[PDB]
Amino acid sequence: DIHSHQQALDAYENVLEHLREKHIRITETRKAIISYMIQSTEHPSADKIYRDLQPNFPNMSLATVYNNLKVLVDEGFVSELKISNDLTTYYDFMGHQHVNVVCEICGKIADFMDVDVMDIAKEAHEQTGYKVTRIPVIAYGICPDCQA
Amino acid sequence: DIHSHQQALDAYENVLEHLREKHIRITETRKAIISYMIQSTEHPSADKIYRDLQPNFPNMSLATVYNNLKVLVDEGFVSELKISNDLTTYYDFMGHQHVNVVCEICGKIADFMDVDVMDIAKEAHEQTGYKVTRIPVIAYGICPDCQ
Ligand code: NI
Ligand code: NI
Ligand SMILES: [Zn+2]
Ligand SMILES: [Zn+2]
Repeated sequence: DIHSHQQALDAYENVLEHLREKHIRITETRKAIISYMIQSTEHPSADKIYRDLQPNFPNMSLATVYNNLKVLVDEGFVSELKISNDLTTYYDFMGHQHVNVVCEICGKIADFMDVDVMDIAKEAHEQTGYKVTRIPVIAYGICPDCQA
Repeated sequence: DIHSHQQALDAYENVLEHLREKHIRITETRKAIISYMIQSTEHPSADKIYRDLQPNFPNMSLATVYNNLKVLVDEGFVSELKISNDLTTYYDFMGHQHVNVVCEICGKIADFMDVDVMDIAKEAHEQTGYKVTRIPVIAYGICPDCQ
């Protein structure tokens, strides 16, 4: 659903804002899972997430990973999927972000909600083998007032 | 479909590269039509393109617009569409582009084929009303050799 935070926000800061708005608890474990999911090449299984994060989180169980994933799914920031003939569920961080457009004439700035930059990081990794670290984006255009 | 021209190219630059590789002529009018199609915010008819471009092209007829659109359709950069209760053809630009990824450690550059930046432009227009002119995109990451 289309909305604004009156500023650009990356996927990570976006989720945290949305959760705070909904008065949802945000632990360090939850932040770590969110950050891992965002930065992830693949669509990791819960076990993958767990195995990669456990060493830095002593009180973490697999149950903790699944429980957090359920909340992120229910709040619409990750999606669950299965592939054919495979019993494991795979998780995909698909949370949106907010990016700026600048008027090339009057320099006025507006923001918009984006879900496509994620698919670019994936297309890049698939074709090139790079582990994608960041894809910083800003759009340029002509604001409605300058179109008139 | 996935391929490289060994350089980043935007949607416009990409179409010209593709046409060149097939030794297809590229006139000023063909360039103007490619650009128009890329920057259109609604699916234009041939007459819309014609009426908008003709003042800069005394050479141009409606035929020239249709002929150029046909070439662009045949080369995979535009598609035709029909709507209910209208006999007129409308056109959609569907060409991809090529963007770089830069390795943060060693600086090696590779490129990949992209179709999503155009969707970003569309979302920006729909939500904000701005006419999008450009979205410079460069990806950064860790190249296979460095990892
Ligand atoms: Ni948001
Ligand atoms: Ni190409
Ligand atoms: Zn302006
Ligand atoms: Zn490298």
